[PDB]
Amino acid sequence: MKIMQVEKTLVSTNRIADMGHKPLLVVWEKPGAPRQVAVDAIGCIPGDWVLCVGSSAAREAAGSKSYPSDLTIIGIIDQWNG
Amino acid sequence: RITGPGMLATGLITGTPEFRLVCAPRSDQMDRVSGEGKERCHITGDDWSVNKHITGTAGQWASGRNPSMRGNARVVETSAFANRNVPKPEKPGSKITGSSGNDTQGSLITYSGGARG
Amino acid sequence: GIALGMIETRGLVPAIEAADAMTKAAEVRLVGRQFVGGGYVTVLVRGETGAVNAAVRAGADACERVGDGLVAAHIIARVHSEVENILPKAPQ
Amino acid sequence: GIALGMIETRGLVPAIEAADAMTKAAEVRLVGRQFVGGGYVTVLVRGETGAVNAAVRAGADACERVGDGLVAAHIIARVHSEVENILPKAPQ
Amino acid sequence: GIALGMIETRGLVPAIEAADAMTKAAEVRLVGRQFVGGGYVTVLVRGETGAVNAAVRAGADACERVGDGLVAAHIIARVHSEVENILPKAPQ
Amino acid sequence: GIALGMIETRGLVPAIEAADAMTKAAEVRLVGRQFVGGGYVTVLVRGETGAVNAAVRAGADACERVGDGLVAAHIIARVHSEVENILPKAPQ
Amino acid sequence: GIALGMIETRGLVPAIEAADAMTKAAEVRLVGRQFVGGGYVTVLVRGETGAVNAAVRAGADACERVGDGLVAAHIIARVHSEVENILPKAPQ
Amino acid sequence: GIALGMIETRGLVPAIEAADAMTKAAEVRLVGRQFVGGGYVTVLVRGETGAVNAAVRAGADACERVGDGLVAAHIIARVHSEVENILPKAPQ
Amino acid sequence: GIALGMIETRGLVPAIEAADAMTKAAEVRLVGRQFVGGGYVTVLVRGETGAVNAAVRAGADACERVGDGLVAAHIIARVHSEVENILPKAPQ
Amino acid sequence: GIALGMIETRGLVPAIEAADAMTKAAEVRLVGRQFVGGGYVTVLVRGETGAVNAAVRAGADACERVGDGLVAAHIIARVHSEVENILPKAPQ
Repeated sequence: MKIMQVEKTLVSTNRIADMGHKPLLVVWEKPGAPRQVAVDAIGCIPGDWVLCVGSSAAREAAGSKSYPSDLTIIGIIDQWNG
Repeated sequence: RITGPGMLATGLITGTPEFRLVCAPRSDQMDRVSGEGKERCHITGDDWSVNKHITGTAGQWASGRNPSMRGNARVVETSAFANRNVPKPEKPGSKITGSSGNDTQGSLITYSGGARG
Repeated sequence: GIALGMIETRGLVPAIEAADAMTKAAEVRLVGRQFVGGGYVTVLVRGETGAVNAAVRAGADACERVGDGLVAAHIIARVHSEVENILPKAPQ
Repeated sequence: GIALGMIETRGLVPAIEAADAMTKAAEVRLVGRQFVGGGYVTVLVRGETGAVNAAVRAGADACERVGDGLVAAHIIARVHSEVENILPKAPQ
Repeated sequence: GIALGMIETRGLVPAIEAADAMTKAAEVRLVGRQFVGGGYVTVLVRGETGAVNAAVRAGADACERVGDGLVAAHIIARVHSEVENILPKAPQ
Repeated sequence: GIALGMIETRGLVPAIEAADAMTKAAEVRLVGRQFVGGGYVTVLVRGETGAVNAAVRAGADACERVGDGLVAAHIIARVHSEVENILPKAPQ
Repeated sequence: GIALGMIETRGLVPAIEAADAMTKAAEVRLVGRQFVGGGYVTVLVRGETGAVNAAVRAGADACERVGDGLVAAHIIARVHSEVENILPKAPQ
Repeated sequence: GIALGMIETRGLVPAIEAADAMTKAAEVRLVGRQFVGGGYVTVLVRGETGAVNAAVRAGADACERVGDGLVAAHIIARVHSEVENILPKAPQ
Repeated sequence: GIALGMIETRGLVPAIEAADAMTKAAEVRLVGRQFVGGGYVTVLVRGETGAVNAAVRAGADACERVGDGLVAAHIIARVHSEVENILPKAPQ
Repeated sequence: GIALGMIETRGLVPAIEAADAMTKAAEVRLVGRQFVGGGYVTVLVRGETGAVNAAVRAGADACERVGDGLVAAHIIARVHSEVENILPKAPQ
């Protein structure tokens, strides 16, 4: 798992039906770092330090063993200073 | 004997000295006029609908005016939709080996001479 | 005329229909429409006894099949002056 | 009038009918008509004890077949002094 | 246009939908939205008879699968001047 | 006495009856009556714990057969100070 | 953004959950929370169509199992100008 | 903190009790009590995540057998800034 | 009021209950308690006629199952001035 | 304390037993022992509600098999203020 900060929301209107109704966030390890997209399974707001799961673990965390996520937020870190 | 408002709502009024789905399912109904001319939804009040007593604009009043005859012409549609189930010959198979993008499960692709692509 | 006519309905539509039908039927004045809670709406008319009789019956017939329907159609020929305090005068 | 009478109905029309019957029946002052929530209406009358007794009997009989009907007819001969604070003084 | 078209819903979402559909379906002026109590919401439109006829059919069709749905679809072609007092003029 | 005793009823009449009963049964002060929505009404008393206990038990027996009756009788012996801000201080 | 998204719920907690999930999911502005009557709560968002689509889809899934649940989840991409008058501009 | 804990109950008594179990259990501030319509009451707390968590678990166990009981028990760790505008800030 | 309500019991406990119950029930004043011999005990209440009917009905129902219970529940709506001399005036 | 506990016995010995039990059990003051007539003896306790409840339970269980035994065990949490005039303040 990685620790990332939510930067913004991401919207893709044409995305594949398998993503369901899941929200998508732009996350980066740090301001200015490379941007990744994570499924938001929790409900996170911009500026939050969140914990991100990758691989197969991401799929189940995002609702199913067959979900199309390789990156899912799985928790907000109560206190983190980055 | 006496008609007027006194004959209404009998059995509903109290205080008198004597006392003292809207829309019809889509599967079941198909509308004669679609759009704003639909009738599937019950509209109460002063709507434009016509009851039993009413005669005159459509029906025999439109259909009886001009004489017509219907033939029994020979009708067989020739179209892409009609040809959807046209007999087709046996689909070609591919016997090639070697890496060639040889998918057998997708849509049918053909090559020159009818070959499977 | 001091006779009170009253229609109660489940929903506003039957109430508006009732009010329209009543005032069209007879010489009555519309004095209020009240939202009671739970979806009850009451429409109230004033006028002379017969006019209110004709009106309330007209409203009842009119709104019975409308929406969720009629709850009450009631007449009081003369209300006690105490009850004037809980009756609307004009509809605002 | 120390006494208190209350009638509760489903809808306003039975409440009006109850109020009228209560006040015609006996020397009781209507002090409130309350929209409780959910369709409940309460009418409250004050008066001398026997007057309240008679007024709540009448009310109950008057409103019972009107609309959605009667929920409660109740008499409290002398309410505790604390209760007086939650009691309406004049209908609003 | 002085005809009234009215839609009553269980919930606000079906009401907003009825409203949008009605206003898009015909030349009708939306004059009100009313919270009636208990979850009922009524949308009221005005316009000419044909327009209203068309608008209410559109609202009904559109809102019926939305939320808790449709209670009533109704038209009053000619509205009595008295009822106008209980009819919202412009929605607020 | 700082304990809180509460009774909730379906309708105002059981609530008034409960309040009368509670103040009469024990050394409790009435601090509120709240219309909660949907027909629920709540009566709140304050006092020493045992008094509140005697009172709520009496309010419950008294209201259970009045109208639509009782929903809840509850006691809270020490109210956290945060809860005091949502509690009515004296009855309106 | 001029598209509209609306979520209706049975109870207020599912409404907040839906509102939070919408606002988190995309760039929509929450412009209103309406207490409809009867326990219906509606939440309205406004923004660009895609954002709105995403926001509603997310809120619907988020509040469906919260409390008493979801009633409706609706999107109106282009809103008739008449319907703007009945739509809240800022949350109260 | 900015976590939000919410309990929604059928009736006010379970709500006060939930508010009370919640604020005793953990360091949370009660920012609100809300009458939703239809009998639903919501109590709202705020605090750090752990605290809100502990409060919502305590409040939910406490109100479940009180009155008409519990409808929902929900937590949101980090409330979106748009949702803050539909949230009560002081109970009042 | 000058009406006399009287209750007679077998033993003091039912009499005290009778007295409490009568005074709580209606606007009556307790004027006396008399020990009679043999265990008979009499409570007396004065007040307006209706208030005394209400008070004695309550008193009777209250002491009947208490201890040895009720012997007599009687009302006199006007007392002759001669009987006033053998009547206790102020209790104790 | 405002609450009143009373035990009534057939004879003095059960009364003394009840008294001793009541005062041992809880903090209550013995305010009166009364010879009623006919052999009824009444003991009276004052204190806080719970203290009275426990004392009367203890008193009643204790004296039931002593002598001719028990007649009544009765509790009034708050007597009407008039009933105070007929209650003893200290035993004679």
